[PDB]
Amino acid sequence: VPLDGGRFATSDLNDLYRRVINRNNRLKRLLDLAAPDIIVRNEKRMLQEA
Amino acid sequence: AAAQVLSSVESEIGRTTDPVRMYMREMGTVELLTREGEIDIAKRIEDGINQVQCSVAEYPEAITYLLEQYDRVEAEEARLSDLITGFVDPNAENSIDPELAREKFAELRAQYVVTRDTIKAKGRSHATAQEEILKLSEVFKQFRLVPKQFDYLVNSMRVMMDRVRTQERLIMKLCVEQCKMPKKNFITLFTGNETSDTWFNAAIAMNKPWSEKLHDVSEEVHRALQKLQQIEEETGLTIEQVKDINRRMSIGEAKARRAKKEMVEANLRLVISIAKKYTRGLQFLDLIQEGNIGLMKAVDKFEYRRGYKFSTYATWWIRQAITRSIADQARTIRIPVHMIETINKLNRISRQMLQEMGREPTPEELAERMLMPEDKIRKVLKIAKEPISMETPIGDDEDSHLGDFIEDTTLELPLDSATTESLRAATHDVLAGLTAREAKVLRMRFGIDMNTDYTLEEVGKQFDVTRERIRQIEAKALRKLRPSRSEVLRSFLDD
Amino acid sequence: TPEEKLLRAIFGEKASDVKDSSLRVPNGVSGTVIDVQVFTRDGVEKDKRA
Amino acid sequence: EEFDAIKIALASPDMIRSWSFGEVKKPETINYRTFKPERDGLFCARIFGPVKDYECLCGKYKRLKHRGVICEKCGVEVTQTKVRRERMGHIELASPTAHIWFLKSLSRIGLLLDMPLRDIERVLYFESYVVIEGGMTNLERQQILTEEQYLDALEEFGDEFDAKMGAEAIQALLKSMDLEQECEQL
Repeated sequence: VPLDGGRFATSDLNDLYRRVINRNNRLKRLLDLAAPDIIVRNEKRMLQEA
Repeated sequence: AAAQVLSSVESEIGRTTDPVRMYMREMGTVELLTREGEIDIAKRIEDGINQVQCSVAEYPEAITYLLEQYDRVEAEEARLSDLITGFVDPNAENSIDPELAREKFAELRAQYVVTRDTIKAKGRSHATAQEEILKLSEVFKQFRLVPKQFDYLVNSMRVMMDRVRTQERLIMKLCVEQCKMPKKNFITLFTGNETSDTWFNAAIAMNKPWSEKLHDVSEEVHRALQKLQQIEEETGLTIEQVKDINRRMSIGEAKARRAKKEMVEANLRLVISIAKKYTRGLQFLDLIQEGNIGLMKAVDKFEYRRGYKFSTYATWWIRQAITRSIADQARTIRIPVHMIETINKLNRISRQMLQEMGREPTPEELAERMLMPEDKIRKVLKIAKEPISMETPIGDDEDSHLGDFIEDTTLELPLDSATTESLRAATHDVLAGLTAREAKVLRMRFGIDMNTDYTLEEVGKQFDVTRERIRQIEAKALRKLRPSRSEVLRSFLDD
Repeated sequence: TPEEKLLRAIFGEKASDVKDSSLRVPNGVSGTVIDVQVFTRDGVEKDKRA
Repeated sequence: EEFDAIKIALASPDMIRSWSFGEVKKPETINYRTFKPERDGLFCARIFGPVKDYECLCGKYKRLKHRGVICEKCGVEVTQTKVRRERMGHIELASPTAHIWFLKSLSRIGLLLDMPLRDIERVLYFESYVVIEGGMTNLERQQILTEEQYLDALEEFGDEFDAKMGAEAIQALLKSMDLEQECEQL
């Protein structure tokens, strides 16, 4: 929602949904370039944290 | 031997739960290759690249694919679009000139018709003819194709192999999973005869009682061979030459994927030394992973003939992939990269005004150093905010958040709700006292008790086709309602 | 609304592009104005009381 | 309006798609110049609903005369803005990730596999393998292999054993066990 003086005020869940999506779209970019299996393991271990 | 030291750790760990420790542990095994291993690998990468060119030059129609798509575009009397970028593009080991588009194509059309006849004479595999086929491999070899159109030609090997591998397993499903044909005696006939239907009844010629009862699928099983024999009609290549490509091309894709896996995994510490200059917009491991995508791009573009070390070139790509992620991600309301570049330009110049003046620069006087007017400087300063939070504790104890004070300024007020159902009932009383055809058009023209809004023509379409007097019927009713009945409706004026 | 489209079309009072949000005295307070301070952004023209 | 009871269970992946109204594909919230919700984002109007009562994003249809239309220029249903409180979307994960509630809350996933919780987490963190199905009588199901020991049984066996890592292994161990045979064993 927008506040009075031109700012916005958000929930904390929007920040938690953005790093789920960003670390999920980037996993679909590593399965296309055929990344080595240390980069793909760390990305699946980063999506589990998000 | 740097992996047995992890098994001395892994069964005896202090149960780490930090993912940066687990990532920095795994990259610690692979050692740093120094000044020769970059050249030892860049020879292994290119030797896996030209083996893909060696398996393209064995395809007869891949020569014409660069020929026939060029025949589309000279019939338009002028063509310099994005297609002409992706074509032949010969290297001197770029705007193209039309005096060379017929010069370098003089020998490519010449070799196009000469090699057809030496294979037309004395068979497919004549000795002095296959050397010309090996020479026809070299007329393409001095060209460097743009790798967007080149990927369409690698699909001319993989899909044309998997189309037969679909056609192979389709016979293995429809008939072999029913009739149980043995795969020991069957693989000899695929390289034995492979042209006629004489292989078929020869299994019926020997007794083998499971094969006599193929009468009920006698119009079905070799009908699936009519598509495997369809590819022989359209491609026009013998089956011992088709397997000589996708096996030999399977070595060039596993030699280049293995050598790129070594150049990537050895230089993982170069990414982790740049990525910690950019941590606190995004995350600590989000910057590492986005630079590793930039490192895999730098391996593709690197050339060892230039005479520079690999870390001089790869640093430009990791710094490009990391800074592009801070501009795309790391913000809730996404700002494009041209405005982030202007916002960062204001924050490096306002520090310079804090150096000389010793005060904060006014937007009237900050506009001189940027070469921008006062309205755009003040408008770039409108975007300066970030969303705060709704769970920020604006009370000094842990009872109140900011979200408990933000009002729902959306719905309705119950005085404003009850003054509407009072107004909906006043109109049902006033219009009931008027003449029924003035009261009908007054409900249709203003949409009272309906869901639409008519026109003078639409109401004129129904009752009578007068135009100005429908407007005069409406204007008459306002005089019929203009100050004894208007005492209740004048109270609704004060909204 | 459908009904309020008729009330404007009977007496004729149009609503312009102007909406009241004036600062009023908070209710329950009866005071006496002793000071007025007016701040103005640079470039913006001052009124006759500023 | 009228109900009698409140039932709670687990959500199937087909059920979570059944509550949904569209897939979120982008982390964008709104546009910074004109504060309107962008497509395919966390606030998208084609998925979750219109922002104003009976109005699409562009403005082609309005004011309740068009109630049951979907504006083909933008894709926003012309309905009330009360359905932004009730409509859900979904995200298709590119890798299956474990639920923290049925893993850490004391364990509901190592109680069903009879695996220790301190050993499941070595598989989830991509540290050590686990045997999904050992066809040769050398290895057993749910046997944990380090990355230096998995290479030895890779050469000795080839195809004869199934061993994975991550939550794609634990999804296979939960999919493989017969729940009826273990009540007929215990």
